[PDB]
Amino acid sequence: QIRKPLLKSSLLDQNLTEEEVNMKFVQDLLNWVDEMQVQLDRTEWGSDLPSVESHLENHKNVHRAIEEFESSLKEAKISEIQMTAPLKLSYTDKLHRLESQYAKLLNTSRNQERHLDTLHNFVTRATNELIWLNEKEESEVAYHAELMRELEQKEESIKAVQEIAEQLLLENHPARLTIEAYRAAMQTQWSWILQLCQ
Repeated sequence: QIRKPLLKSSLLDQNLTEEEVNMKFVQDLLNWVDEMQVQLDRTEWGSDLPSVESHLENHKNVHRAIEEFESSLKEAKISEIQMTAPLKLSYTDKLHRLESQYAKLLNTSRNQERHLDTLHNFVTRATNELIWLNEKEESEVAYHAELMRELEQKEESIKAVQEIAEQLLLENHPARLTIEAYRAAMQTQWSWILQLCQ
């Protein structure tokens, strides 16, 4: 799902001058950063646990690639020294644009990484609660006493997932939709389970 930035070496048996390759190089790098920013803008969060895992993992690899991309940024940086008039002015320009563009993703990649993270935690947690709740349908429904005691404990722990969602929403999580979805589903089922025992 992602390409390696091109290796200077790959341009040898092409004949052009040291500087001439530097120019292609910095350009391919610029291109890399562009196409990586689109993919990223395009990013999806997922609306259930499996899909969240999936986007999360997918994004692991995207982020990793963005981080290793630094070696090539450094090569571009140090290449300016090899540059000369006439091509130098053009090169510095591209390098500086690259430096800046690259900073933007990788600042974007990081946010997206932390967002996927919090999302994954939250969805795990609401899922598990919802599982508990759903199988308590059984169970209750099919003591006394120790039951209404159990419910009192789950509240603390439910009451808690709720405070997470509240928080993540207040923070305006990009996956605000799916978070609210889990939050309300959980609170709905809880509310009903309670209403069974009364």
